Amino acid sequence: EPLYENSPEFTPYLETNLGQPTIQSFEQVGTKVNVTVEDERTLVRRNNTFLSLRDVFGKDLIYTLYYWSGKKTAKTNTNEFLIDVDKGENYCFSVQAVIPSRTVNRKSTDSPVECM
Amino acid sequence: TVAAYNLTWKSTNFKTILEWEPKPVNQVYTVQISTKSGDWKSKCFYTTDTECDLTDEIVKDVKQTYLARVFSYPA
Amino acid sequence: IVGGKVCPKGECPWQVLLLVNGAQLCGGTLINTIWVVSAAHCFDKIKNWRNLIAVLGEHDLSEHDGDEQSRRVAQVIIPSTYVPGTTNHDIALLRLHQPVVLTDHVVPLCLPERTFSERTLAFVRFSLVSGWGQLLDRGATALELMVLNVPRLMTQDCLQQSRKVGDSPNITEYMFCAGYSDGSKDSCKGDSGGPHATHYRGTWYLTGIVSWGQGCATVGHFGVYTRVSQYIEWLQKLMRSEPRPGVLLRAPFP
Amino acid sequence: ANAFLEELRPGSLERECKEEQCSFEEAREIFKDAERTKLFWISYSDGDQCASSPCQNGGSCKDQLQSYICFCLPAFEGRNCETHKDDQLICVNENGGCEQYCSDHTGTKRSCRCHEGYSLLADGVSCTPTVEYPCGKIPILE
Ligand SMILES: C=Cc1ccc(-c2ccc(C(=O)NCC(C)C)cc2C(=O)O)c(CNc2ccc(C(=N)N)cn2)c1
Ligand SMILES: OC[C@H]1OC[C@@H](O)[C@@H](O)[C@H]1O
Ligand SMILES: [Ca+2]
Ligand SMILES: [Ca+2]
Ligand SMILES: [Ca+2]
Ligand SMILES: [Ca+2]
Ligand SMILES: [Ca+2]
Ligand SMILES: [Ca+2]
Ligand SMILES: [Ca+2]
Ligand SMILES: [Ca+2]
Ligand SMILES: [Ca+2]
Repeated sequence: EPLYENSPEFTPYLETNLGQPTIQSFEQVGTKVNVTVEDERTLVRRNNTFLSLRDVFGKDLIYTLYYWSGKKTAKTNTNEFLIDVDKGENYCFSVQAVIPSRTVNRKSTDSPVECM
Repeated sequence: TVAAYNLTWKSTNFKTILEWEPKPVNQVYTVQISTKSGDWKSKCFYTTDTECDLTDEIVKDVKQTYLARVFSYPA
Repeated sequence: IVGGKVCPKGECPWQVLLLVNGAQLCGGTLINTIWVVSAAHCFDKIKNWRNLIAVLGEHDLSEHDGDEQSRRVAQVIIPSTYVPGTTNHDIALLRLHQPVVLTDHVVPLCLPERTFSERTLAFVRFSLVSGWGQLLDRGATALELMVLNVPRLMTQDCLQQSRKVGDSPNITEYMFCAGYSDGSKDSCKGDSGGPHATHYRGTWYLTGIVSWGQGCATVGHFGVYTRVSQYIEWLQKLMRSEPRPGVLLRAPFP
Repeated sequence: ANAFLEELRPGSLERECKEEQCSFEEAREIFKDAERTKLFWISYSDGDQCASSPCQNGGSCKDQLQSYICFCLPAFEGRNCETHKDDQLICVNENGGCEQYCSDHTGTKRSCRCHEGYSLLADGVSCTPTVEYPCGKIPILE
């Protein structure tokens, strides 16, 4: 038998890093603003088609929103946020993918920033 | 020949790549991956690269736990 | 066999039971109508070479049914490199004086080509080992054929996972480990010479021979099997050899 | 970017950074907060590793921090989708799809064979019994 070396064990669902998300859009509906996170596709395929991170984690995944004199955070079980905003003010946004149950690598890098 | 060392898992959104050292000098590599009770599957056959995409094997069941092994072959 | 299950009648059709002067000697594996592969160490204390019997289609030693077939063993071939009292080259090729009749309860296990066995069968995780051996390290032997599923390990892992022991035999290239180190399942004394059969895409093949091990199912240890892949060429040539005067034949290896 | 007479223009992240390219001070210089600035600067100044279109054979690139991810078409794999799955029909790869024996042949397609007692089917990879009791099969279960 040839010389070889074993790798550490690897459990995808628990260790794979969460990718950088991107804010798909944001609009005002009166005094509130909606922030939509783009579906983050993965390498997992479900019969000719890449599944989104939510398709894979479902409830195991949440998205956090940073908006703004500190910061204001918001969290969602979907890919959308509906926040309260002061009229006449322009806010900026940044989202982060999160899997709360994880102790390490529980969060992805922040998405690019977008402002009204 | 020398055994590969520093095997590291590089994975983001399930695109999973195993990396290792060192640069191959008069030797090639072949990777095998398996689940605790499953058979060993070979990948990146006699490659001279120091990494191996194992994405197509882990996405078969992301909740399973896999173990990989890096063989060193002379020539 | 320790921690296994009874092999349903007819489901271990290639299993052979060897007898010397009527008493249980070892297990064996039928590979065609006239040849049986077993372990060399099984014949270390044999004195009556003409009283060797191979029984095919056996299941329950406490009773006889019309499926059992017995054949006198005409020749016992072992590698000249094998040293009695030791563990290396623990293999034996047996020639039956008359072929057995293949039936629903008597079927040979396929002897594979060397390459196919080294690059394909060697990586199939589980394989089955069987016999009428001891049910517990020091216990009694089994009356009904026992079979067990065991996972194979590359030698490096076997060594790193086994509890260091004083003057334990070396695990050569002519051997390989399989089993569990948690003291729950393993082949055992009396199972020696029996098959380690690997299932692959609809066909079973002979990959190992029950050979030795630290006690039976001992924590920190794995069962050790003769690596059949290393003797494919040796076995084929000899099966084409002409019979000789004496029973025992110490044939050169390679 | 600033060129006298576009200075008069009041601060603008759009202008500014999206627009033209800006410096950390310039984001400074709009966000005020340290914190908030870095947050923005984290991605903004990381670069688009996908600009070099690294994903081959019709693959799709997705930027990440200091890296990227390639989404390959079904017939490819590898960090950059360079590996053609169709060029992997060798015996070491799952026995070359052979049911029993496999033989590699450089310059030509690998070939499959069978143990005595069996014969290769027209599909070039399957083996079927040629006798009543072939080796390696269990009658009471067949
Ligand atoms: C390879 C040398 C060798 C020589 C003699 C014996 C030997 C010594 C004594 C007895 C004995 O006390 N007979 C009593 C009763 C069973 C009739 C039987 C055997 C034998 O050949 O099996 C063994 C033992 N073989 C194995 C095989 C597998 C394992 C394992 N844990 N996987 C452990 N021991 C090995
Ligand atoms: O942009 C980053 C990429 O650039 C081109 C690719 O071939 C590879 O070098 C990767 O590093
Ligand atoms: Ca009987
Ligand atoms: Ca400016
Ligand atoms: Ca300036
Ligand atoms: Ca200008
Ligand atoms: Ca300006
Ligand atoms: Ca604009
Ligand atoms: Ca502009
Ligand atoms: Ca200034
Ligand atoms: Ca980037």
